[PDB]
Amino acid sequence: MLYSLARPMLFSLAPERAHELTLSMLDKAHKLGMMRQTVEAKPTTCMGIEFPNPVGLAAGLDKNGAHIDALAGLGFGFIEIGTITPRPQSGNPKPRLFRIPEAKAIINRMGFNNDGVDKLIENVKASKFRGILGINIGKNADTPVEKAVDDYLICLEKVYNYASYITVNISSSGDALTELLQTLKARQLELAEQYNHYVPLVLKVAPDLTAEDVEFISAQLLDFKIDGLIVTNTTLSREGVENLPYGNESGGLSGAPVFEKSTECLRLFAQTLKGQIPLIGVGGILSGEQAAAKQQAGATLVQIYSGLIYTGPTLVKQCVEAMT
Ligand SMILES: Cc1cc2nc3c(=O)[nH]c(=O)nc-3n(C[C@H](O)[C@H](O)[C@H](O)COP(=O)(O)O)c2cc1C
Ligand SMILES: Cc1cc(Nc2ccc(S(F)(F)(F)(F)F)cc2)n2ccnc2n1
Ligand SMILES: O=C(O)c1cc(=O)[nH]c(=O)[nH]1
Repeated sequence: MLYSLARPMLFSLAPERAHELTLSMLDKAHKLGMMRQTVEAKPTTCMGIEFPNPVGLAAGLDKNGAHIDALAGLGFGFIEIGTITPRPQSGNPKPRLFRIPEAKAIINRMGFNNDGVDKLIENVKASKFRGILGINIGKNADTPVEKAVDDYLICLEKVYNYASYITVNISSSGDALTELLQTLKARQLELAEQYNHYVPLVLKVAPDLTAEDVEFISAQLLDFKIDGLIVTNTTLSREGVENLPYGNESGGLSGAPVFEKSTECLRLFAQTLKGQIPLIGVGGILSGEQAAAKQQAGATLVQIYSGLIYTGPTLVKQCVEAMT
C-alpha cells in the first residue's frame, strides 16, 4: 500500500532522486515495523540451495547491500546485491536513469556506481538477514583491460564467505570469456577448500545475442561447470519506446519492452542446455503471469526489478502465487 499511495508524488520527481528517496523511506518504514509482506511458501531447490520461494530481487537495486533487511521484509525468496567492484566509483554523469511510464519501461546508464566491496561486506555483516544472498561482482572502470580478471578475483575472494551464490555478468571476445571463466572457476574451487563450503557461481547475460552467441556461451557454461545462468540483463534495443520521451537515451532498457526478448533468450538457452544448468528468468516481469511465463519457458527461479517501480512491492507476492 505505502508505495502505491506515494507513487504519484514520487513520479513527479526526477527518476534517480525518486529511486533513492523510495529506498530511504523503505529503510525507515522497515525500522518502524512497517512494510512487512507475507508471501506464500514455494520451496524450490536449485544449485544445492533451498530457496523458500523462487522469486528473487535482481541485481542493481541494492548495489551496496545497504537495504537488505528492508528488502527482505518484502518476502523475496532470495536477494541479489551488487554489482559491486573492488573500489568505490561514481558511475556515469547524471542524468542517467529515465522512466518511460507509458511503456512501463526504464532506461539506465548508471555506470556501476557503488561503494566498493569492503563497504558492501561491512553492510552485509551489519544486516540481520540470514537468507539467500547473491552477490554480483564486477570490475572497476579505471582498471586496465589486461588486469580486469584480477578485479573479479579480488571481489570473489572478499565476498566468498558471505555469499550464498555469486553472479558474474558477461559481455557478448570469446577468448576473453573463456580466460575469465577458467581463472574464476579455478579460484572458486580453491576458496571452497579453504572455507570448507561450496558457493555456486552464476553467469548473467544480456538478451542481445545471436544464435552463435547462445551456442558458444552454452558450451562455456557446460565446459566450466557453471552452476546457473541468469537470462537476462537489459537490452540495447529501443523497440517499444521509440515514440515516447527518453526513448532515445543511451543505456539499457528494462521493464515491459524487454519481456519478449529476454523470455525468448531464456527459451533458446533452455533448448540448448537441456536441463543441465538451472536458469533464472529476468526481464520485464510486471505481473505474476509473466513470472509463470518464465517458468514455462524453462526457468527454475526468477528475479524482478523494474516491475517494483510500476507495480510496486506487492509484485513479490503476486509472482510467488502465480508460479506453479
Ligand atoms: C537502474 C538499474 C540498474 C541496474 N544495475 C544492475 C547491476 O548493477 N547489475 C546487474 O547485473 N544488473 C543490473 N540491472 C539489470 C537488472 O538486474 C535486470 O537484469 C534488468 O533490469 C531486467 O529486469 P527487469 O526488466 O525486471 O528490470 C539494473 C537495472 C536497472 C533498471
Ligand atoms: C517512484 C520511483 C521509484 C523508483 N525505484 C524504486 C526503488 C525501490 C522500490 S521498493 F518500493 F524496492 F520496495 F522500495 F520496491 C520501488 C521503486 N524509481 C526508479 C526509477 N524511477 C523511479 N521512481
Ligand atoms: O550500473 C549499470 O549501469 C548497469 C549494470 C548492469 O549490469 N545492467 C544495467 O542495465 N545497468
